[PDB]
Amino acid sequence: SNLEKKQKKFDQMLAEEKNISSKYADERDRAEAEAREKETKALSLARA
Amino acid sequence: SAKKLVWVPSEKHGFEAASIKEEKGDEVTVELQENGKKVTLSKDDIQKMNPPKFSKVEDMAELTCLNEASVLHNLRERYFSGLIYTYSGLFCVVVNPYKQLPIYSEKIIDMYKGKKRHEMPPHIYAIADTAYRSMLQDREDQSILCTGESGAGKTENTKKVIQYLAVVASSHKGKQGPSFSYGELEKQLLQANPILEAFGNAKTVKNDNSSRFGKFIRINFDVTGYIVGANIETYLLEKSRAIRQAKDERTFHIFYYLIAGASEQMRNDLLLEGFNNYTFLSNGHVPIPAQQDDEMFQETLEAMRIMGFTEEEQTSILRVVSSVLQLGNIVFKKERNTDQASMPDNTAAQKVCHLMGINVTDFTRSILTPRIKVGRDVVQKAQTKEQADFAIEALAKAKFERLFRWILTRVNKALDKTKRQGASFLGILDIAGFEIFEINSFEQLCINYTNEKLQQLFNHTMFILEQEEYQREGIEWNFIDFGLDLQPCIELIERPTNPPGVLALLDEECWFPKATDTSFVEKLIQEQGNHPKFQKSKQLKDKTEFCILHYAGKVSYNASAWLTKNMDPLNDNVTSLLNQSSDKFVADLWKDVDRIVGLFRTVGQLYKEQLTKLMTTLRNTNPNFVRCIIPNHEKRAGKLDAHLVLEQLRCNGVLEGIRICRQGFPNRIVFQEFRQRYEILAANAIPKGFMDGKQACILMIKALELDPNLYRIGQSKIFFRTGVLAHLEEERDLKITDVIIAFQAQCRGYLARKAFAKRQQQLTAMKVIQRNCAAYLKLRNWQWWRLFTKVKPLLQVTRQEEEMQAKDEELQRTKERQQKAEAELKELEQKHTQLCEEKNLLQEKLQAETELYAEAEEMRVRLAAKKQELEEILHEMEARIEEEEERS
Amino acid sequence: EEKRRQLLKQLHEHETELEDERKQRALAAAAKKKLEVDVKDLESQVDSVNKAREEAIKQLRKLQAQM
Amino acid sequence: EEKRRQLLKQLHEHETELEDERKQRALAAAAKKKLEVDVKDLESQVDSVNKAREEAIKQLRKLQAQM
Ligand SMILES: Nc1ncnc2c1ncn2[C@@H]1O[C@H](COP(=O)(O)OP(=O)(O)O)[C@@H](O)[C@H]1O
Ligand SMILES: [Mg+2]
Repeated sequence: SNLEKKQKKFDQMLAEEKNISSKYADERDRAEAEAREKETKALSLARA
Repeated sequence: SAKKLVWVPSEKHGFEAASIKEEKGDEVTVELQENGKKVTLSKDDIQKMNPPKFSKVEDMAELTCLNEASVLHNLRERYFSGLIYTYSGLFCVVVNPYKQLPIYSEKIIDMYKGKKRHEMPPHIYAIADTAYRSMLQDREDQSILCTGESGAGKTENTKKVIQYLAVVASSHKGKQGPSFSYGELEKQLLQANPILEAFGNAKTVKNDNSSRFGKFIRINFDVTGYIVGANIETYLLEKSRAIRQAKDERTFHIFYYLIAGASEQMRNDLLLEGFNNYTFLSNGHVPIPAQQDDEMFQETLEAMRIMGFTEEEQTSILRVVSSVLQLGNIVFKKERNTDQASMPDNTAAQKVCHLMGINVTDFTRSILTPRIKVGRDVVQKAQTKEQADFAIEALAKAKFERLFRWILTRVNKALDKTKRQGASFLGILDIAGFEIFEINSFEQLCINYTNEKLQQLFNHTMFILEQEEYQREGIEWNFIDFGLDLQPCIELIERPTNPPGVLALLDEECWFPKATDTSFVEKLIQEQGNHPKFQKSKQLKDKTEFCILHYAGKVSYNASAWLTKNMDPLNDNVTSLLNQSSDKFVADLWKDVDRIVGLFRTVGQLYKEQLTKLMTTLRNTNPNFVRCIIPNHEKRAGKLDAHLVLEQLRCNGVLEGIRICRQGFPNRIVFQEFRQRYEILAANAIPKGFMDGKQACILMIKALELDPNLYRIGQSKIFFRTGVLAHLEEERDLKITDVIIAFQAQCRGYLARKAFAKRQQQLTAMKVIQRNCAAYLKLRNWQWWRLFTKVKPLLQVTRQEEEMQAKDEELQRTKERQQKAEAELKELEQKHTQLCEEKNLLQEKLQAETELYAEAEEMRVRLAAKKQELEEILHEMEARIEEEEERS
Repeated sequence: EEKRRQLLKQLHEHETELEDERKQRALAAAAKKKLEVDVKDLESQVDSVNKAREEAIKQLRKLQAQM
Repeated sequence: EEKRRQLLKQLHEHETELEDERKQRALAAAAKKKLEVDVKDLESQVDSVNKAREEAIKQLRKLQAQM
C-alpha cells in the first residue's frame, strides 16, 4: 500500500520538480541579466 | 537461505544452532553445527532460526517470527556487546552487567530529551522522558516500575531515573555539566538515596547491596510542567535479621560504617568498641567488596549535613544506634533455685541506661523481674533467661523502628516546605525483589508475595484491559486467553471471603493464648489440605514445615515463632522509663506508647491496608514497566546462565505480551481529537457542515488509503496499530515548519530590536556615567576638596523640616497598624471566649457521658454474671428433670 | 502574583479538605442504604419467626387439648 | 484589588456551599447511626423470636412423644 502511494507520489513530484527546476532556471537568467545591468551601471559610474 | 537451519535445545546454552537432515512421523533428525553431533528431536521441540538481518535487532515487536531461542540469542549477543537495553513494544527489558560503563552523560541526556523512540537507540532516559511528555500533554498522573529478583539490578535503573527527573523537571531560576547547581529540592532528593541505602541495605547471598525495604518516590508538577514538590514513601522492612545473622551475611551498612569510621573522641562519647565485642554480632565482622567503610562513614554524615541536619541530631542517632548495639552485651545467667534471671555483667546495663539517661536500678529490675499491670492489679512477673533475652531483643527492635521512622519523617519534612498545590505527579516504584535462602520465615514471605501479586496486576493491565476496551467500543476483534493467572495462590494467603487464608489463620491462632505455631500449621494443613497451590509438610511435621506454589517455583516455609511477629510484645516498665528519658531525642522517639503489648493489630491486616492503598494508586496512574534480568547468581560480569534468563523471561510473560501488542491495536484516539489533530491532511475533502466526526475520519483515512487491517473504528475511540499517528504527526508538523521558520525569524527580529533598544539606553547611561567618573577621578587629588568636605556639613541642607515631616508620615502609618492590630486582637478575643465556652460545655458533657458509660458497663457486667448464674442453675435443673424422668 | 499564589493555595486546601468530607458523605450514604436493606431483611426475618412461633403455639395448644 | 474581591467571593461561596455539604454529612451520619441502632434492636428481636420458636418446637416434640 505504502509503495503504491509512493509510486503515485513520485509521478506527481517529478512533474512538479521539473516546474521548480524551470523556475530556478528563469530566476538564474534573471539574476544574470541583473548582474549585467549593474555591471553596466558600475562601468557608467567609473566613467563618470 | 537454508530453511533446514533450526534452534535445538542445549544443556549449556539453552538453545543453539543446528541443521535438519530428514524427518520421520512427528520427529526430525538434526546435526548440531558446533560439533556435527547427530540427534533426533520432536517437531515441537525445535524453533525457527533468526535470519542474519534480524541479528541483535532492537524492538521484539519487529521480529519476522516470534521465537524464544531467537530472543535468547539476540539477548546473549547484546550482553556480549554491552548494550544492556532492548525494547518490547510498550516497555523495555534490561540485564545486570555487574560493571560500570560510560552509557550516561549530560551530552546523552540533552541528546535524548524531547526526541521520539523511532529516531534513537534504547535507553532508560527515553522511558523517563516519554512518561514526562505524556504526563505533561495528557495532564494525568504517571509512574515508572522496575521489576526483577534480588540481584537483577533495579537500584541502578532507579538511580538513573530520579537523576534524569532531577534535571529535566527542574524550573529555571534565570541564573554546562554534571556539577551543575540544581534546585534545593532536587539537591535533597539526590542525597535521600544514599541516606536511605546506608540505613536500609545489607549484604545477602543474592546481592551485596540488597535493599531490606520497599519504597515509592513521587515528584509533583505545576501547570507549566516543572517540579514543585516531592514525597518519599517507605514500607515495612526485614528488621529481624539485624541481630540474628546467617553465615557471611551482614547487618545494616551504617553499623559497620560507624564501628570502623568513628574517631577516638566519638568512640568515647558513644561508649563504643571495635568489631567482635558484641553478643548481637554473629559471624563477627563480615567483609564487603568495593566499599571503603571509613570513607562511607564520612560521606553519609556529610549527606545528612547537605540534608540540613544539625550536629546534635546526627550524634543523637549515633547514641541510639550505639545503644541497640551495646545492649546485646547485657548477658544473663539463671538462678537454678528460682528459675529467675540474674545479671552478673551489670556494667553493660549501666552503660546502656547511661546512654539512655534513665535509672540503672529500675532498668536492671524491669528486665530481670518486672512488675506489670494486669487489669486492676500490678503484679510481679516471673521471668526466665529466655524471656529476658526476648525482652531486650524486642527492645532493640522497638528502638530501631522508632529511629528509622524518625529518619523517614525527617527526610520528608525537608521536602514538606513546599505548598499543597499541584497539577499532576510522576511516581517511581522500587520494591525489594524475589528472595530466598536457607530459612524462609514470615519476614521474607510478604515481600515474595507482593512481587508475584505485582505480576498478577500486570496480567490484568496488559492482557485483560485490552479485551475489555475492544469489547466496550464494539470493534471487530476475537478473544484469546493464554492462561497467565496467580489468583488461587493469592486466595490461599488472603481472606476477602472464606475459607480463611494463611494470614487469617496466622492471626486467629495468634490471638488464642492456648494455641501455638504448631496449632497454626496444623489448622493450615487441615483447612487448606488439597488446595491446588498448597502443599503439606515434607514428612518433617515436628519442624512444622509447609509449602506454597509460586511462578518463581514452589517454596517451603518454616513457621517457628511467627506468632511473636504478629503480636509484637514489648516490656511496659522499660517503655515507661524510656518515654521519660533524660535525652529529649529519646523522649521524642518514645513519646507514643499506645502499641504497648504485655500479653493488638495484626501485621497481615496492617500490610494489607498499605498494599490496597498503593495498588489503588497503581490502578489510577499510568505505569511504565522496565524489567531487569539476572545473568548469574555468582554476581559476575559477562557470564550468563541461559536457563536463568530463559525462565525469567518466560514467567514475565513477554513472549505472550509482544504477540498481543503486534496482533492488536496499541494506539487509540477519540474521533474528534483525530480530526482536530490531522484535518489539514484532508481539509478539502472533509465537509464544513456539522456531523458525526467519524465520517470525516473515514474520509481522511480513505484519502490516506490506509489498509483496513491497520485500524478499527469504534463509536468513540478509533484504534490504530503501532506508531502510525506519531509519523502522521511528524509529517503534519513538517508541513508547518516552513511558515514556522518565517514567523520565528520575525519574533527573533522583534526580540533583537528590543534588546538593541535597551542596549542604546544602557549605552547613553554609561556615557554620562563615564563623563562623571572621569571628571571626578581627574580632580579628586586637589587639596581644596578636604576643606570643602569640612565646611559643607556646617552650612548646607536644613534637614529638620524634612525629618519632622517623615516622622509625622511614619507616625500615621504606625497608628494605622496599631488600629489594625487592636481590631485583630478584638476579633481573636471574641473567638477565644467562644471557643473557651464551647470547650467548657464539651468537657462537662464528656464527663457526663463517661459516667453514664461506666454506670452502663458495670451493670452490663453484673447482668452477664446473673445470666451465667441462671444458666448454670438451669443446667442443674435439666440434669434433675432427666434424673426424675429416668426414675418415673 | 503572590496574592494569587496565597489565595489559590488557601482555596485548594479548603476545597480538598471538604471534598474529603464529601467522600465521607458518600460513604455514610452507602452505609445508610446498606443498613436500610439490613433493617428490611431483619423485619422479614421477624415476620417469619413470629409467624412460626404463633403457629408452634397453636399446634401446642391443639395437641394439649387432644391429649 | 479586583483580584482580591473575586478570589475572596469565590472562596466564600465555595466554603458555604461545601459547609452545606458538611451539614448533609452530619445528617447522613445521624441517619446511619439511627439505622445501625435499628439493626441491633431487630437482631435482638430475631434472637429472642428464634429462641422462643426453637423452645416451642422442643416442647411440641416432647408433648408429641408423651402422647
Ligand atoms: N545498568 C548498570 N550499569 C552498571 N552496572 C550495573 C547496572 N545494572 C546493574 N549493575 C551491576 O549490578 C550490581 C547489582 O545490581 P543491583 O542494582 O544491586 O540489583 P538489585 O537492585 O535487583 O539487587 C551493581 O552493583 C552493579 O555492579
Ligand atoms: Mg537493590
